[PDB]
Amino acid sequence: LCNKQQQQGPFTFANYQESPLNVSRLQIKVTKTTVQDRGKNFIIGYRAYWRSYCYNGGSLDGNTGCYNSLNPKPPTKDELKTWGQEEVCYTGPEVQDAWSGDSSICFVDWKMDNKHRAKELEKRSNNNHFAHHTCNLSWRCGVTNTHLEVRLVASGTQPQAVIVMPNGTTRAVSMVAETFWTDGEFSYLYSPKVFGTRAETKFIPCFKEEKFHCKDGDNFFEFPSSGFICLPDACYKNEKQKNNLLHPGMWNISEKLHAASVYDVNNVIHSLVYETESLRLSLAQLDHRFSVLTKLMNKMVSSLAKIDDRLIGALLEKPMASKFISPTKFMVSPCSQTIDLFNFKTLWLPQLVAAKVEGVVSDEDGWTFVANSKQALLDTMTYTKNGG
Amino acid sequence: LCNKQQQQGPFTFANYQESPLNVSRLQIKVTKTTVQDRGKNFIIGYRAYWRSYCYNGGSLDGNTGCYNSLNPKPPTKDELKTWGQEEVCYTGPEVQDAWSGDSSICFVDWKMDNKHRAKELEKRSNNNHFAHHTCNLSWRCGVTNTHLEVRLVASGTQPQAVIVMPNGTTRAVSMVAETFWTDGEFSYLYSPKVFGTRAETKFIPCFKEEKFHCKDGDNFFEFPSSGFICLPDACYKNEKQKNNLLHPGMWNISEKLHAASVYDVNNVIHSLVYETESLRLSLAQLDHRFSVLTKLMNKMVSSLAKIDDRLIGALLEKPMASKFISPTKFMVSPCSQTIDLFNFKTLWLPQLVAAKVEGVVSDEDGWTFVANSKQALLDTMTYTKNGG
Amino acid sequence: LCNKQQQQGPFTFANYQESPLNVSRLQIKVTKTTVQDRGKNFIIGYRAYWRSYCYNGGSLDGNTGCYNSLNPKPPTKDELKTWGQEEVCYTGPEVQDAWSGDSSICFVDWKMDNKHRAKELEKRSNNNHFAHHTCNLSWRCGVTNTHLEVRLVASGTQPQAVIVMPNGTTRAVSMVAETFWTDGEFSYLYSPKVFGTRAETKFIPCFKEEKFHCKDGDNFFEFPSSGFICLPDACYKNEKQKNNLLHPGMWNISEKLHAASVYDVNNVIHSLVYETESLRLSLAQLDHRFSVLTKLMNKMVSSLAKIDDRLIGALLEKPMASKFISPTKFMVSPCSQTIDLFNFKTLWLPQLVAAKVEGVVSDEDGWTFVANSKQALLDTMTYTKNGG
Repeated sequence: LCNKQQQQGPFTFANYQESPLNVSRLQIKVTKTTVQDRGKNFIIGYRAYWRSYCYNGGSLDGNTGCYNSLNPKPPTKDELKTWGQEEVCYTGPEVQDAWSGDSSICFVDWKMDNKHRAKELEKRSNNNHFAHHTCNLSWRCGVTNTHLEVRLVASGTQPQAVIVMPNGTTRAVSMVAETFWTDGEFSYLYSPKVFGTRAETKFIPCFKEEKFHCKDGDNFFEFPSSGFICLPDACYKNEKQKNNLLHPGMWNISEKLHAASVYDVNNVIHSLVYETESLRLSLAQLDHRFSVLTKLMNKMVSSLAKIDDRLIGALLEKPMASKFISPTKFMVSPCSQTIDLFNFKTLWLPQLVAAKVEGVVSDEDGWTFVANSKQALLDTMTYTKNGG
Repeated sequence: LCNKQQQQGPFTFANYQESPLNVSRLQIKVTKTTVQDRGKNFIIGYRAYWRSYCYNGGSLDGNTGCYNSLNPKPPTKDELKTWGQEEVCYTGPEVQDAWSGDSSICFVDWKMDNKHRAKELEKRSNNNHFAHHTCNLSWRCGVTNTHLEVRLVASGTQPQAVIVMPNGTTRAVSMVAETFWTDGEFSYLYSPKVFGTRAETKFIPCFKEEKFHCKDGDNFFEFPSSGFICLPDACYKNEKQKNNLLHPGMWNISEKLHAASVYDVNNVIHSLVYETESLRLSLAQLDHRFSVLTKLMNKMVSSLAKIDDRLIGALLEKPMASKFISPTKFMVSPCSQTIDLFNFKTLWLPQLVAAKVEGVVSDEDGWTFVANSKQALLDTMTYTKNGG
Repeated sequence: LCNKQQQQGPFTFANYQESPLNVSRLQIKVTKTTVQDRGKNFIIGYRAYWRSYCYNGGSLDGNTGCYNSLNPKPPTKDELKTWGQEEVCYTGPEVQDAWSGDSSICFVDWKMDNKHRAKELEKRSNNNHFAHHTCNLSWRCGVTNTHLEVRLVASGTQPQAVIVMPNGTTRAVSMVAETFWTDGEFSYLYSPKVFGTRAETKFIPCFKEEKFHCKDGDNFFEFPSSGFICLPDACYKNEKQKNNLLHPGMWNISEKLHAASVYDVNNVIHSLVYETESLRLSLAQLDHRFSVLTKLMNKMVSSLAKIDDRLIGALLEKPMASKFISPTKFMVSPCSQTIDLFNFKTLWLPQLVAAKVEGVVSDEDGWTFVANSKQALLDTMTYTKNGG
């Protein structure tokens, strides 16, 4: 029994209100500029020669001694083309202990006609012919055919195609015909199928937070304030500021030259562990909420089924009628348009995601080849051999 | 009052249906092959000598000059074993300005008996003894005892234990006795406790998406079509295709030689930010759903408690009876088997995860030692000293 | 009709119970020690000279030959300060083919007065003056002003400010005045605004799992057992063990020198894919649960609205009364304190997170400068030029 006489309140039911949230999903319409060229479009070829022109006219003669020089002769454009096309380089003659008669061959304009797939020079000298000159001439050459990845910069507006050097220096790509240049021993030639830039109109997904966090394939980036940003491989310019001349957001060039430490990655692992625990808390709070609902719903059905003996059977989708022997225990015996009370929609699910990992510029085959060639030169110029 | 006369419909309640999803959890039974050898099992030892055999018989004599050579003498297997066991290397004699009488010591078969922990040669030459020979002989040697990590390849079926060189070249491990080899100045000896391969039968967890995304400890990988894949440290072969001879999925060798750029990692950070916002949306949609349910349940209880004054007391687990002074306000006064209406099961929770980070091959101590030794040689062969 | 006669049970409703979970959120009060110094506070400057003192007194004279040496003369503290302040280095004289009269200039105590922004030496020698000495003297020098990042170690208790060398060697920072040192050609001077260490009292968030997974800004780390750990940039010491002298948790020094491979990063990608699928399962299980609730609630309302024709109108917040023409179809006609049945609280949401990525020590500008300077020396000492 209870005490209907006197009451307390009046009361109301407290509703639960979700916390507002400013993250949305956007399909941002951008112009995405690309400089993609696939295949082997880059040819690097070096060639130099060691010269040792000596004269032995006795210790009294002021001209007694050697004249040595590492002279670089990088191949011409046409030379580099046929080199790569044949994957062999052409050089002059290997001269060893050519004295007075044959000593003049140190200066001939040799008209390179000696073919090699790979050829490393030898640092040999000789001055053991009295009152006579002695000439030694060693040659080095190599060629490679690789795939060069061209990046994008701004220097203002209107992004520009650019080759990045391992040291950080940029070399703009010729947009007319076959950018070719020369540096010391080496000559570089780049020849893509089509010149200039390419761009498409496309919608990239984003999460609006003031802050835009976007993805485009394997590229993941923060979209800036004024809707214009350049990544290494691509530039994204949001129309609505299509007709506006803006300096885009610029990626850092050191981010592609300088590698990441193991600690930096472990730092990313610990940040992921933190968000994985974070999410486990939220999932636990939601699982507790379902527990509370299941307990409230068991109590509620236990009350309504007392009036509607056809209820529990409907909840179990079995024909049966309910008979309570206790306020908590019961017994079971045998037997157009719609209305949406919930307005629930398909649950958004985080889609799978895998970032792009391309490495550092120095590890590229083209720059690897140059670095090894220069390392081979340092290895062979360690000491002089006697061409006697 | 209302207008019972005329109606509209008939209506039905719209149920909410979850979107079907093809991700499941699998416990895939695989044969996992391992080549793990723990401890210091690798010994690298270099030894070479600088020789400068000169003769000064005046500028008229054709034999006047030096004969110099950097000759490599890598230690034998037994030499390398005792070197590492004592962490000291043995070399020949340090010869300085030994002329005509003692000049013959440039060729003796020195029978290395000079012990050093570390010894770097000196590039000294001398030809200032007339009508006489002069001999200079400098020696270099070093030894290291490290732990070598052996990887796995295919070359077909039946994965094979392999040592990877920094340049990308593979050297198969001898599965009989103590793989040993020699390259220039250096000799390498590897000696594990047990030979061949090891494998166990074990169940790796996976998420079936056509696509299998699996984890095995700190290893995380995509399981291929035909259930056979080789990682650097291990190979996983699914039985059911245990008795089938297949080429496994092969990891790329450049992925372990070439480091990742800082940009690649920031790219991973932005991809994680995207999925973190993604998940925050889904969590927000679920929190809104609970709000809707709490509002629908407050309305429902407000209706049932009008009939069952014992309800609200049961929902609050307090003995009390309800008395409504308004369709929304009320007053409160004092006072075997089971049936599962929900069929809810324990909520799956994403378990913690931390990837393995091992670094690049060049950073290994063994290859670091070789690289520094070769760098020390380039530093000392810069110019000649006068052993006068 | 049904069969009230005989029953079965008695039954009870099965409640759903959440699985207990030991993850919590902690606001751990720590003392965080910092050594942060912003701006250009580091000056590296090298200087050496090539000397070639030769005498040509004929092949009979025992003194005939050259005396060559690469001698390092690193600048003093005051020299380095004015060098960096002017970004130019001072050296001695460039001497070329100075013979007997002027040959004595190879030893003068030159009192460096030749200014250069950048100056690389030349390896030229000459011995073609009979009965006379010949002197050649080439100079090299460079200076840089960079920002040095100082790390933290333990060596026991009481963390210490430390500069890390690319080879792994540590150099403690002088906490009195302007740590300066010298190594071969190079001299290093570091001059921060304030000396010693800095620390603040602050609360870092953590997830308690035995295991503590914490975050502090862009730093993410596992908090150890005894509440004391040192990262490269900072040390965190939990009070409650403020007055206790403990060895902190020490980061590995190789983690900041050795880069991460592309494979290590792809491994992190696959681990993220695994947890992204993992979370998609849990989100799917929760979405199925809401489906079940929506079906149970549609059945329940369909039963209660039979008694309370004002219910469905309240659930739709529209004034209307319900009239059922079928146990599933109906027709619609026109028309202080609170009580919390749920005790639901604001849903915790995983906040955004971006790790810090700083790179490797070798890629620092200061050590990059030293490495390039030493590489330039190896490039110019390749062969001798004739200063005739």
